[PDB]
Amino acid sequence: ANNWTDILAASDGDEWAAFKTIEAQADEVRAGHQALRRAKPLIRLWMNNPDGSEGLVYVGRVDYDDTIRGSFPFKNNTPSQGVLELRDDNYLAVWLK
Amino acid sequence: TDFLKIELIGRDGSHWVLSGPGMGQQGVTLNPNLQQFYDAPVKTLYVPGPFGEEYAGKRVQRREIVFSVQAYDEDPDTWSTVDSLWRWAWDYDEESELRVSTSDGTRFLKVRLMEEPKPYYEKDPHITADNPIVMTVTATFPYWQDEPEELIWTTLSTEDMTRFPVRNDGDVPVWLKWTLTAPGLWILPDFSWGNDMYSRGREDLGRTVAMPELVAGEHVSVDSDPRVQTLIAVNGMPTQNRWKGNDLLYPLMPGKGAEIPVQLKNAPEGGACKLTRPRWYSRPWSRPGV
Amino acid sequence: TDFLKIELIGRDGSHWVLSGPGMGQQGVTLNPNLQQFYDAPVKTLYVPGPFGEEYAGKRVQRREIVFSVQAYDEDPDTWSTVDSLWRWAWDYDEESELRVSTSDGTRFLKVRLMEEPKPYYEKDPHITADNPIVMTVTATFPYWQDEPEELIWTTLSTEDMTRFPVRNDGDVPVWLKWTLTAPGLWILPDFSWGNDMYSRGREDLGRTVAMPELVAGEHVSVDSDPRVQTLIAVNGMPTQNRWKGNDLLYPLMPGKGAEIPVQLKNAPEGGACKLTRPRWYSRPWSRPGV
Amino acid sequence: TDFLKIELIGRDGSHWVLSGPGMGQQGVTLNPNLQQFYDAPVKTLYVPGPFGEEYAGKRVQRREIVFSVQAYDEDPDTWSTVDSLWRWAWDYDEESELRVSTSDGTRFLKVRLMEEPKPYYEKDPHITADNPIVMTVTATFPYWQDEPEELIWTTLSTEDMTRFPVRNDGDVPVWLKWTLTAPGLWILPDFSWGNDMYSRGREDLGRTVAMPELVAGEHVSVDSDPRVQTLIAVNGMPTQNRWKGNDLLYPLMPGKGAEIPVQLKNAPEGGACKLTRPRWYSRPWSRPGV
Amino acid sequence: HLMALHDSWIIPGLHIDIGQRMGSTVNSKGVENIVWVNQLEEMTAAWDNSAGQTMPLSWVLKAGKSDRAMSIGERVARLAKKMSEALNNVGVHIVQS
Amino acid sequence: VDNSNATALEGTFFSGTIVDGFARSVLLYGGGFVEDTLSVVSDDQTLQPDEYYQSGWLATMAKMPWLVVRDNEWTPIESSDLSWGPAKNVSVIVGGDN
Amino acid sequence: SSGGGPAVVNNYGDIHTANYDEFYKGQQRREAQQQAPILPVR
Amino acid sequence: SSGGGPAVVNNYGDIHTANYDEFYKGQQRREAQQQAPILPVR
Amino acid sequence: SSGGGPAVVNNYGDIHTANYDEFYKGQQRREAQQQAPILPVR
Amino acid sequence: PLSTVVSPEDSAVQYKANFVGQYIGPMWKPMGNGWGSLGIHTHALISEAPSM
Amino acid sequence: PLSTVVSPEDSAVQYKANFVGQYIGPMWKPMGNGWGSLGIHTHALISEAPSM
Repeated sequence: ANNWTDILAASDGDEWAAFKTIEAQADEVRAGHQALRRAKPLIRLWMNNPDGSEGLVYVGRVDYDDTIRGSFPFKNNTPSQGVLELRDDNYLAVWLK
Repeated sequence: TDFLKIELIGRDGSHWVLSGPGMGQQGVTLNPNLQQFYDAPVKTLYVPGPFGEEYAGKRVQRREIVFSVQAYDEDPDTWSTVDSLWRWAWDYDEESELRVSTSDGTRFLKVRLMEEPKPYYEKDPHITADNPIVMTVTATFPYWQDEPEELIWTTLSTEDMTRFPVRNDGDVPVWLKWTLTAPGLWILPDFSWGNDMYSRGREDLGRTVAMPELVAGEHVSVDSDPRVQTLIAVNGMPTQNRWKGNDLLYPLMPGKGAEIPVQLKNAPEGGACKLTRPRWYSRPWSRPGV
Repeated sequence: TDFLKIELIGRDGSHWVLSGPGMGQQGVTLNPNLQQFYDAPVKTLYVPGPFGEEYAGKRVQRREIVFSVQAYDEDPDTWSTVDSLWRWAWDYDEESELRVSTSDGTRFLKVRLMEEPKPYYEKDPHITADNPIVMTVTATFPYWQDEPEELIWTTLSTEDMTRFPVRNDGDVPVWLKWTLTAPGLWILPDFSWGNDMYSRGREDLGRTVAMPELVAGEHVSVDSDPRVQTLIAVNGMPTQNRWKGNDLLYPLMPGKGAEIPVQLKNAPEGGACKLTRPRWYSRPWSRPGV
Repeated sequence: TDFLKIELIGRDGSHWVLSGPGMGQQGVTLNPNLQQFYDAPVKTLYVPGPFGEEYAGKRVQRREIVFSVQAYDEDPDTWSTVDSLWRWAWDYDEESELRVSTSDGTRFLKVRLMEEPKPYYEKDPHITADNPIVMTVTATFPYWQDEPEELIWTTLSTEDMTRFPVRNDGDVPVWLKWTLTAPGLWILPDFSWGNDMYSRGREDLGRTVAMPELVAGEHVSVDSDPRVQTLIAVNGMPTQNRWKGNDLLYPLMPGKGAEIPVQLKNAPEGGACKLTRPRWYSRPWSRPGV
Repeated sequence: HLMALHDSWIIPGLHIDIGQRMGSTVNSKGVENIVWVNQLEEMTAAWDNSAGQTMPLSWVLKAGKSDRAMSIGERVARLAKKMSEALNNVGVHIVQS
Repeated sequence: VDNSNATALEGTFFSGTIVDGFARSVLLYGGGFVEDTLSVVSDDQTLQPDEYYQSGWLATMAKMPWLVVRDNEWTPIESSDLSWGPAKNVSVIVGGDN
Repeated sequence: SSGGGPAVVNNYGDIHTANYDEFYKGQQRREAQQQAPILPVR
Repeated sequence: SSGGGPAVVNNYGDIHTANYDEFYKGQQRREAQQQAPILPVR
Repeated sequence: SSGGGPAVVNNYGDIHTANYDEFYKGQQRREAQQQAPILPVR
Repeated sequence: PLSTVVSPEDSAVQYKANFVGQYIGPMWKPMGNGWGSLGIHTHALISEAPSM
Repeated sequence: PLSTVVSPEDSAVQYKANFVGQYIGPMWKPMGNGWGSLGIHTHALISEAPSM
């Protein structure tokens, strides 16, 4: 809770400096939001345990750049189909084949 | 000529004078025939109508500027250094500034590499040490702009009011920004300026909107432009979530200005307000419009 | 010119000097007007926005270099020998090296025949014994490369730690490769270097990833590049299967570097770690940038 | 020139010297600018990848050779005879041979009329008796061929083994052909030669496959090329039908050669084997490859 | 209402989730002021890395639902599912003879 | 007609490889005969059909499948769609009124 | 240079090289994604 | 003038500028007009 | 001559003259052939 | 080139197997009995390494 | 166009040095005695880190 008086004192009584401080804070919050929005997805394939026990076992990860195309819908109370296209030289594509 | 000066300030802070007084001192000059450089591209929309087509609106398009530079030096090694520096001045992810200075002032356009540059002639460039680089840059924000007008009003009273003089001297509407300290409840103007985009031109002539009551430490930035979220608090609190669907809807129309009123209430400390009015233009130079 | 030297090492290891000092000694010279040879082709993505279109990212494209060579000799028989050797220096399935040497060092591109070459003039080539071949080669990896830097750290202790000095002098990010001996528990750095591609640029500044415990004989190659699987055991064991939804996500961003820490534990006979760092550039020559 | 000879042998067996020593003796010469004649057209495949497009493979394409000939004679009646003979030397359904002879030997390409020829000038051809015919021919098999290398091994023993020296001196893989007498159980080599097309290059280094036990009179031809069914019996019996879904998988890759072993068992009479190695090349002339 | 969030500050899943009410406007004369408030029903994240057409990861929202504006294929599929379920129910409620 | 020959005593080919040919399997029925698995014939000694020793024969006998269509860089065919999907539901309920 | 040639043909959109079969298959795939999970198993 | 240029391209029909998206949407709209009234309300 | 003109436009495929109506009708006819015999008579 | 480079076929090879990890690995192709006919036995009753 | 030019809000900064390398480095500017007046002493007699 940095009050206006506290910010002005930190800026040594310069209103323009204090407002530039506040603007920099707002800009960093906006930049964090933009990075969160533009973050790449994490696509991971898991399998059942070969011995027949519980717990999914990590197969691997598909890179977003290594995908060809993808489409994942979230629907309200309705099943949806996700589609992922890979090159056949991809290691997870080879594993699936 | 001495009536126009063109500079590039690269992503790395380098300064190049491509045209005007002192052009080519850094080794790079500007070749003729630069396109989509002066007027902001706009496409107009038309619906079918009884007499042909009816006007439906306008949309401003991003700038796709194709221009050539000429990098030169007496010796090929220094030419190579100059060419490398020019290449380092540009990027795809981050934008570099392109400043045009005339008797109307200095206006800048932020441009980034749209695609890979096309350098050199058909032979190797060390033969000549004087080679052209074709650059296809793009301006996502297509308006030439100047430094915005900033005003500050601080107070110690619990309840107070002020008037900010505002005036759009450009040819395109601009979107205002506010910086509001906390705690306090602010009433901010959203005057229509007679604009009829929502069919509320003179209905919203004196529209004022109440920001949500800011708690201690929740200094907010209120940006009316559509590129960015309106309310952002510096402490990360979701101020807009408490702002029940309200928004700033109107930009400052060209040729319009007034003393817009700002009200502060319920501020035990007494807060501060800052208003930022952008100076957007559709042309690198233009006489002021009244 | 003596400021630039272009060489080719064929699929069969033949060495040709196409331009620069010693060009044409093997009979083949380089004709002017070669395209997509200098700058890496990059296309930038744009998505609709309030003021036109907003920048959405960049995608680097594979190089499609169309150039021409001239095979010459005084007698048609030796010309035919030279032309046959030049054709043998190329292939579709396997790639050949194209080196450029300047005052900035030597950088090479791996290229392959995109389509069939277009040789000779309209008449039979034995008349002139001096004929051009139009080559359309492609670089699947579009970045010019220098020899990658390799660092070796061998330890006899059960638990040990080292600091690998790493630095990206190029203009593009690079992906590190690790060769780890077994047995032992390895912890490798996955520093973000400020890269915010997963919205964790500051959270992952000092990020370290622990590989699964390796049994005897399970030496691993840990390649961070998206083209290759991260973990490969030399004996075919599914090492990635015991690694619990974890990966190396971050390349070495340009202009960044430090002493990245590599830790080894639970190693009864010590262990060896090799770090391979590629040196990737978007141009055949460029002055160092920082 | 005397370094290059071009011949046509028509569907009717007529012999024409288009170029080289003795060209035009039959009245028809070859005009310049003949296309898709030297290098076999190949298209390369690419799949999207993190760094652009990754190599996905190559496919050879059929040749579309468009070339002009000039039919000439002093008197129009004899010119008409020459033109009629040239037209009779071609067909759509059946192919005619096109032989190129150089210091590297004689290599032939089988071409057929892709479409109707375009004869004569704008005026009637009897004015000049010297007219050009534009021929658009096609090569379904795009490689240039030499006469195949054939070896024979005969044995009177019930069980025996032999080794055939084989070596691909060309630049394209060739598919072996076998002719095996009956009765007898043959085991034929299908060596990979390090070809990783099935990801078994090192596993199939010494691969051998057993033909089904042949009954009396069932001499077989085993052609590994994909245009043809592998096993064909002389007496019309379904040998490949008996052979349980096996196949010959690998061609003799360029630059590879060995003494491939052939095994014969359960042959009371003693049998014979013939190996035919084709000699395919991608250019009409080329120095031998090693 | 169908929206495509190209570079909007809205973060699907974070700012708004499936089933959660949101308002939307359309720049059409007579309904500029009106806000249509619907609970979010669909949001699809799609991308394409192909060289020909390259679409970065983008979100498309569908707020509210309508059987009328549903496509004919989707209507036929939903009707077929309901008909099959009802047929199973009737067949299992059949009284034997 | 029975062209697959899957339920026959000698079985048929349910899988194979391009380097070893086809593999002979026979159906083995579990408890209640509802479920059938595949058990491979390790020592396959099925005789060839008499039709395979007759001149002019081309057909495929059910007991001895022979035709493998191979796709590679020099394939004579054009493959368009090879799609595999796993089984879905472990258990089935069938009933109503008895 | 760009304005008035293939660089504006790209702005025109699918006037030159553009195939019908691939577009139809893509539309069919999108419809199949939309409708497949809601189709019954019977 | 007209014969042998864009004026005969117009006679050719949808060889130059013509997109697939609105054509597919119009076909879907026509089919929806045909089939929507007869589809049951269930 | 052929390489670089209409003869390579033919290799490009459906870039020049080709109309969408016949393609849509042909696809509809293929689907009708596939699905008509199995549609019930009710 | 033949003098300069060494061919894969002109290369002596040596192979190892220990079965200490109780896994056959992909280098042992079963013969006659097909897949699943090979196994690793621990022999923990005696103080001996696993066998194949 | 600017109402006022204010000094940028420079944040807290950090620096470190250990003198493990060979020479001094450009991060240290010699003074008084001019360039080349600085050096690194190993102090291996006491088995200690090098000093400036």
